[PDB]
Amino acid sequence: GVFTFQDEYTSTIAPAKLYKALVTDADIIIPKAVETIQSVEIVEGNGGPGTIKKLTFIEGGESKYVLHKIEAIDEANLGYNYSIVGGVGLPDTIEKISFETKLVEGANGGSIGKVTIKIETKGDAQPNEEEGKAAKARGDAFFKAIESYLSAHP
Ligand SMILES: O=C(Nc1ccccc1)Nc1ccccc1
Ligand SMILES: O=C(Nc1ccccc1)Nc1ccccc1
Ligand SMILES: O=C(Nc1ccccc1)Nc1ccccc1
Ligand SMILES: O=C(Nc1ccccc1)Nc1ccccc1
Ligand code: NA
Ligand code: NA
Repeated sequence: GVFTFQDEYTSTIAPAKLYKALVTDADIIIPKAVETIQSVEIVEGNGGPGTIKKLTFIEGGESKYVLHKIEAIDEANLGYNYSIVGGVGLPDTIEKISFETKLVEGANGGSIGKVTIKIETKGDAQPNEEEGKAAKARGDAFFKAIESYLSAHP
């Protein structure tokens, strides 16, 4: 069975610019903007659906990574769907996790990043409350880091 979550992230950057930083130019901007992320490798595909990116980052002294597979990409509508097909975002505890994301206009010309998360867990375990909280904080940090970078580097 499926566990579904909906979260919202806010940025002062305009949706079309954010989208371009986090999708179109992600493999350049993410590592430059986010001090905790060291690299983005494209391992498969051509930036469309099917594309797999490897993001490597630091957390707790540890170098970790995640594999991001692009599920759908609707640039016209500022949409981008992905799943974690490996690394540390797909632990032994999680069978499948995907994200459906949309960037929409927020307050004062900024953005709201709308994220729908679907999770399937291994065994009868529900998604880990603690790790969900940690993941939201990491998400916030990330979007904020992107925002600081793009505020200074338009
Ligand atoms: O790549 C990421 N996001 C994104 C957002 C909008 C459009 C396309 C992609 N996010 C990401 C967030 C945290 C860790 C790793 C990746
Ligand atoms: O924080 C996130 N923001 C975001 C960015 C672009 C488009 C939509 C949302 N996503 C996120 C979700 C889960 C884990 C990590 C990052
Ligand atoms: O575990 C979660 N996210 C994650 C994303 C990328 C890498 C590592 C972890 N999210 C989560 C979302 C809702 C409830 C609980 C957890
Ligand atoms: O880990 C962080 N971002 C990230 C990058 C790729 C995949 C998942 C998350 N940020 C971070 C935030 C606070 C403390 C440590 C790291
Ligand atoms: Na970096
Ligand atoms: Na389960």
